[PDB]
Amino acid sequence: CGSIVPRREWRALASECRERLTRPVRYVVVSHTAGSHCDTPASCAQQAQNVQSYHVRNLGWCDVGYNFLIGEDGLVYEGRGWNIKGAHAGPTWNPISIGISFMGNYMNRVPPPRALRAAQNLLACGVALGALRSNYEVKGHRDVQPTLSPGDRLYEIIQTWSHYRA
Amino acid sequence: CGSIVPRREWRALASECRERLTRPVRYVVVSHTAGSHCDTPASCAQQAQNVQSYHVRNLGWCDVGYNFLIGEDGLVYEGRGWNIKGAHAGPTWNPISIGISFMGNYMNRVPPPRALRAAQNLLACGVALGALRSNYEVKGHRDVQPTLSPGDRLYEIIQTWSHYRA
Ligand SMILES: [Cl-]
Repeated sequence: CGSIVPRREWRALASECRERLTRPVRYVVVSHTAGSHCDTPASCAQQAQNVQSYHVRNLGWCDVGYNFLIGEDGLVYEGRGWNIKGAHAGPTWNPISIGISFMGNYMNRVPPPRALRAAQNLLACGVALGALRSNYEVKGHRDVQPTLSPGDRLYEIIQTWSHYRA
Repeated sequence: CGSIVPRREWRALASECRERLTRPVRYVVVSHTAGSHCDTPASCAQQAQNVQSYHVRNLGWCDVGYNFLIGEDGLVYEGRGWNIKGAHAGPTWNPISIGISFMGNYMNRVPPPRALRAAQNLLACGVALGALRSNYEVKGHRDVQPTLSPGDRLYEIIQTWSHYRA
């Protein structure tokens, strides 16, 4: 639908998450992982594994906190997906939003156009299959939480999206 | 609809092609390039460049022969696009079909799943866009010309596709 790398394909741990999103979801929060960057399918599968591993092993979460991840390889990586409440924007925003995270620190870098396309494609695919509302609003992670996520450069770009609302 | 690496991004020569297809197109013909494979955006852009180079510079065509190329990087590379007649299946099929080529040789190799997902998603976007019929039919290159394209491993795969008609 949006050429999503399925969890099994990036060697993900089984989720234990039970809490469900009330589709059709109104909000999208854009974060960065503030993790390593990756620009090949091989490297970006490993980074998704690395991110999930911190969340599950270290923070003791039911799964990677993000609904989806974006690599500089220009592929979307399935996280908790369309139906399961995320852990990415704190308790107010988690239950009423889909969290997508660009894999990297984008304070002093931009994602490549292909990473940006993958995210816009993902969200359309969201609306297409009825997971996101037609009129969904995109928010920066820093617009709902005290953080520099998604990074100054990435935040500047998402500000220009037709669906962005400060 | 969907994510596609635009011509400018893989540094395509300007097309000189003028003949248009009639929407909606009924047939998709799946080929392999029988060339080098690539599994990173950087290598797959270069490879799209190399295929265009052979077609334009050596064969004397107006553009890369295919409507779209599939990389093992999991990205779709824009060729002639949805509206412009290609040069991939000969004078009887070129006027009535969309030509998509997997970059590589699939005689012994199967394309990775992300290359296969990129291909199927592209076709759904063609239907979404009105470029392809809802009831479009998928052909192997070898079903419409005397060739080994799209290679035995890939051919075996596209025969499993819901829209595949020998
Ligand atoms: Cl938790």
